[PDB]
Formats: sequence, C-alpha cells, structure tokens
Amino acid sequence: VMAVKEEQYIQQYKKYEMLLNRVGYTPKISHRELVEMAEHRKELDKMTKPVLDTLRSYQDLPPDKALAALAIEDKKRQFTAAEKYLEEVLQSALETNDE
Amino acid sequence: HRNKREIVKHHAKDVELQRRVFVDFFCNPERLRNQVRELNALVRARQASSS
Amino acid sequence: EMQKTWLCKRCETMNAKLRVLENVLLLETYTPDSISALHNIRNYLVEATEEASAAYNKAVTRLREYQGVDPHFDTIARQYHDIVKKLENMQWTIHQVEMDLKSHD
Amino acid sequence: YVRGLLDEWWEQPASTVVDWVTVDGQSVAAWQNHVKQLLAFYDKESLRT
Amino acid sequence: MQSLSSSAPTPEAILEWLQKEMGYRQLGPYNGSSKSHVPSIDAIRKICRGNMIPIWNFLINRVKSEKTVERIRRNITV
Amino acid sequence: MSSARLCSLVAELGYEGAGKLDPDSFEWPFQYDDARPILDWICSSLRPSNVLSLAELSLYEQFQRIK
Repeated sequence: VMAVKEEQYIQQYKKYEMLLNRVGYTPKISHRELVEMAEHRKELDKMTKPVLDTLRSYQDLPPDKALAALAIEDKKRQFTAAEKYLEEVLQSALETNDE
Repeated sequence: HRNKREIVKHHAKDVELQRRVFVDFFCNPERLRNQVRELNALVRARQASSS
Repeated sequence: EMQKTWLCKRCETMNAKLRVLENVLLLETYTPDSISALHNIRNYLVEATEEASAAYNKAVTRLREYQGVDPHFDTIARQYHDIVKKLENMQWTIHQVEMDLKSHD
Repeated sequence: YVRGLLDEWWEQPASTVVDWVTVDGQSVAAWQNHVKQLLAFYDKESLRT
Repeated sequence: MQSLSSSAPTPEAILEWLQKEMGYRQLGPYNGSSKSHVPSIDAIRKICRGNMIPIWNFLINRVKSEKTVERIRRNITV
Repeated sequence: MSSARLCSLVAELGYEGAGKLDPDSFEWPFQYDDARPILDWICSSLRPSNVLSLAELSLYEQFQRIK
C-alpha cells in the first residue's frame, strides 16, 4: 500500500515555502478599496433611501409646481450627480469587483 | 482524479448528447433568441456531470 | 527498537505535513477578488472615489433645496397636503453628512 | 494559521480536491458555450437553413 | 494611495475627500455644535487634520476610513 | 509593513507617487520598494519590523520546551 501511495505523503515537503500566505491581506489591501468603489455605489444608492419618501413628495411637484419642477427636482440629483462625472471610471474598476 | 478530471472531458459531449436528442426538440427554435443566453439553459446538465 | 527510527521517521513528517498545508487557505480566500487588485493597475480608480467624493459637500445644497417652494407660495395653497410628506426631508442633511461622504468614504 | 487545517485533510482524504475540478470547469462553462456551439448551434442551422 | 491621487481626487473634493474619513466620527459630537451643521464642517474640514493625520494620506485606496477602519489600521502590521 | 503607510504620505505629494500606481495592490512589500533609504534609516525601521516578524516567529519559541 505504501509502494506508490507515499507520493502524496512525500509531496508534503515541496510545499514548505508556502508560509508566505500572510500576503493574503495584500489583495485585501487593494481589492477591498476596489470593491469599496462598489461599496460606494450602494452608499451612492443611500442618497435616495431617505429620499425614496421624498419622491412621493417630488411626484406631487410637476402637477402643481410645474415650472418649479426644474429647480427643486434636479437639485436633489445635484448630490447624486456630484459623483457621476468620475463615476464611469469608478464603474470601470468596481466591475472587476461586481461584474 | 482519474474520473473526476476525466468527467470534465465527458460533459464536453454529455451535456450535448441528451441536449440534442430531446432538449433541442424544444430549444432549436429557442436558440434563435438563445444564441447568447443558452449557458443558463446549459447549467442543468453541466453540474450533473460534476458528480 | 526500530520505532525510534521508523515509527519516528514520521516524527519529522507529521511536523511538516501538518504545517505546510496550514498557510494555504488564507491566500486562496482573496484570489477571486484579486482581479480588481491586478486587472486595475492603472484602473485603481479608487482614486475616482475621491474624484467623485463631491457627493458630500452638496449637503449644504440640501439645506436650500426645498426652498424653491417659497417663491411659488400660491402653488401649495391648492396643494396643502404635499408639505406633510416634505417635513421628514428638511433635516436629513444634518445626518446626510455622515452618509453623503460615506457615499465615498 | 488554522485556515489551512482542512488542507491537510485535503491530502489523504482528498475527495474535495478532486471534487472542485469541475466547478472551475463550471466557471468556464461560458467558455464551454463555444464547445456547446459546435453541436448545439449546428442545430440552429437545421431550422435556419 | 498615490499616482493619480493629488491631481483629480484631492482638489475638487477638498471639502469632501479629506474630511470624509471622520465625517461619521465628528457628525454627532463636533459637526453639530454650530448652527450651520454642514457649513461648519467646511471650517471643521481644516481642524479634521489635527485630530487625525494618517488616513488623509490613504488617498486613492484606503482613505475611506468610514468603512476601511478595520483596514486602515491593519496596514500598519498585517 | 508600517513603511506602506509611509508611501501613503505620498498622497498629498501625488505627482511624485506616479510610480507608486501598481504597488496600490502590492502594499505589504513596500519595504523593498523603499530599499534605497533602508541603509540610511535602518535604525528607525529596525524596531517595527522586528516585533512585527516576532508575531509569526513566536510560535517557534516554545519548541525548546492476601495469599
């Protein structure tokens, strides 16, 4: 039984230099920031989580404040569009974390 | 590993033989709109070969 | 007599075989996410998080965002019911600070 | 470094090691769509042509 | 935390990048004493450096201390 | 590993950290990235790297023990 099955028993020595696993944080050092870009999008999505009830109020503006619907509605989007101008390149790398 | 690695080579045709015999009878018209998305139609046969 | 030699020739293997496989899983728990750490060498647009971090300072704009109702005061005269829903949105900018920069922090 | 404790049990009781040689093959099942193409997509021309 | 770091990310978000690290930290205690909560943080944006130096230097990657707090500190040793 | 946070200080000095774009992942090995100043600041950097390496090295200390 030990004529050939010792191969897996004697292969335990060639993997002695494997102690280098502490470098596991090194991608976690980076990719967590890279998926933080993804984590920012859900925190970008947190823009509306109090405002989801404001869209209930924002729905009532254009029927009544038709002219004012172009001065208050997009004003909410101003803090969501405050990131879009460099969000495409954010998506360009968090896709490696999400896509 | 003689069979677990070789069963990978089997499903190159195993997920094809049963797919051609009966599955294609209702999937050939589908493949016109499933010419890209058919991998989802493929999951039900590839993971069976994982055993 | 021979157990100190052959039953103990594995005294210098159970030390090794047990030890070597220990430092394996930790590295393997980061390879699926390591793509973004390696496919994004120039694409470390984690910088664009702070190039897009401007989501925070617009909390000041939230203090004066709903004040567009005031110039058209007669609009809510016939729509007095909508302002009730607007009540829970005026003070969000105070705690939006924590989030709208968490939007990029 | 207790993380790799099961990896020693992945040596002699290595049913798991040979078990996941298909999930990475399943990870390239999208690449196997071309392998799927040589036979399944050949039936696409059966009704196309 | 380098490269395209002090050119695009730093200046457009001087009120946003370099104080967002402790924006959750100072919101309750320190960003609320003044009547103008958010506008005071523009001035608090200056004093945010005194209470906390290092993560400001974690610019592109891990300045995001509000969710990198377990990762900003482990970059010292781990 | 604390020298990785030294390379962080090149954040506000970003235009000088252009070469430190790839090491945004390889951040643990920043010791060799700053190998040149090591010979001039080994005294300041001897104490952090010692105890940091002793954490993994400490596992071998106990090897000494009627009719």
